[PDB]
Amino acid sequence: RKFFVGGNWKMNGDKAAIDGIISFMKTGPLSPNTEVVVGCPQCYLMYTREHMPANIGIAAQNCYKVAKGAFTGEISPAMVKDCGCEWVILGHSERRNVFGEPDQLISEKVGHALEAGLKVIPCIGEKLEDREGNRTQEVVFAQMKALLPNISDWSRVVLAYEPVWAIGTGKTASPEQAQEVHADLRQWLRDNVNAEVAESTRIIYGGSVSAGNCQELAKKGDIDGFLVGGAALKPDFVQIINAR
Amino acid sequence: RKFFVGGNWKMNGDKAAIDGIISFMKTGPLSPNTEVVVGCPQCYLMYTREHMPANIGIAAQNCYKVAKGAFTGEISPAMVKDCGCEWVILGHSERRNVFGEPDQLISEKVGHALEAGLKVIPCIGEKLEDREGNRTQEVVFAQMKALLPNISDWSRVVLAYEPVWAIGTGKTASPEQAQEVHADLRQWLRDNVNAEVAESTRIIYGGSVSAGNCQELAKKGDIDGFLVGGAALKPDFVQIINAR
Repeated sequence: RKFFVGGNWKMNGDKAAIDGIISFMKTGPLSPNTEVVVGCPQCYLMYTREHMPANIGIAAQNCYKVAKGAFTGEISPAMVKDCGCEWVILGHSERRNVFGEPDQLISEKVGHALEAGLKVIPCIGEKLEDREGNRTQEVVFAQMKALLPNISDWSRVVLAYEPVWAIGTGKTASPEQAQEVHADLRQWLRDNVNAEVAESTRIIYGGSVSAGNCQELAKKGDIDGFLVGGAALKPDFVQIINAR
Repeated sequence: RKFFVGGNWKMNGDKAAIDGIISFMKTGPLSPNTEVVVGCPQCYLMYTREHMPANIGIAAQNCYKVAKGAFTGEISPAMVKDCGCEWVILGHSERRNVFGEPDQLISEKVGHALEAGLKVIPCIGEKLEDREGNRTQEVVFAQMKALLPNISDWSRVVLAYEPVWAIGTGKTASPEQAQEVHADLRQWLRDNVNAEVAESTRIIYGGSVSAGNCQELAKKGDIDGFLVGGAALKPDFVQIINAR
């Protein structure tokens, strides 16, 4: 499984700041064994694709579940493609929790993004109350079951596991905690799909990943990379890309 | 009050289709006495601004309430400005009723858009049940009251009244239904702000405006323009810009 690092810029950037990230990502040096994608704000898809080296993929941070229609403020997968970009991040914690997007909607978006030809990073993960209530596994398995009916091409999926309590808080999951879930998810793929899919699908970890803690997480046998927020905006992002 | 016509493309378009809209807007003829704005999908702000003649304003179809932050999938007024665009549509029915945005949030959005120096089209409007139940006025007055604390510059606001029942359904409001609401809203401005703001603030009508019906609507004393959805995607739009 090729190591995979996504940088989620969330609601951060302007042309000048994006030039800056591009500049330090160019210089790197970036490991050629890491597959790298950056998720830029909805309004910078085209710009970021034009300016970023073709070896780095570009992701929209959200999209809707049909190609066009009466959805003021939304963009479709066809539009992401038209902007020259190949990826979309879907069901991010911030969309599930700040903006109330339910599992059903996320599944439908993932379905439509795949139909449209995009590669998708579906996001899953339990809340603090789930973690403390020893229901982490049941919660993430349920999120996976909700996505299953719409995952129509596993070769174009990279699953991101992000404990809600770990996002933006500095409270990153320990390598042991993350490895445990990733292994559960990988067997979930064997039991619900097949072994080929389980053995080839990247499962990445996100939740306060830093240059300081990334090596110890990457070591773990079922952690295939990272989804990175705050650290993606700074030059340290290079070390995370190079965590192996 | 200068006649104002906005075209809301919603989730429609790609570069080629936007090229087509621009081509027919260039041909015109467009009245110098109509202030025209188009609202494009989030990912086309920079592209539309670059190719659409600059006598035409560009609006974002949505934005969030802070300049940057942990809000995957959102864009800020600072980004809209960076993309070369001056307008944003806020509180559109489709955001209220498909994506459940509450009045408080919309008001905070308007507040921040104005602070960051954008021009804003706040949308208000009653549901069929409100209209049948004889409570249109109470509904649109509450909506205005919700906005009021955050309207920090009336000179950069155009209010859009769009009966929810009239959007995309072809069920256009009669010139009388629309005028009655517009006259009430204007009186609301006199009572809650002042006479100068009441006389100078554009109040525009939206909800299935066509080339066929725009003249009768435009003829009304308190109807200062339109917010146009479906008809904005077709050359028909020119005749609506010229409705007065």
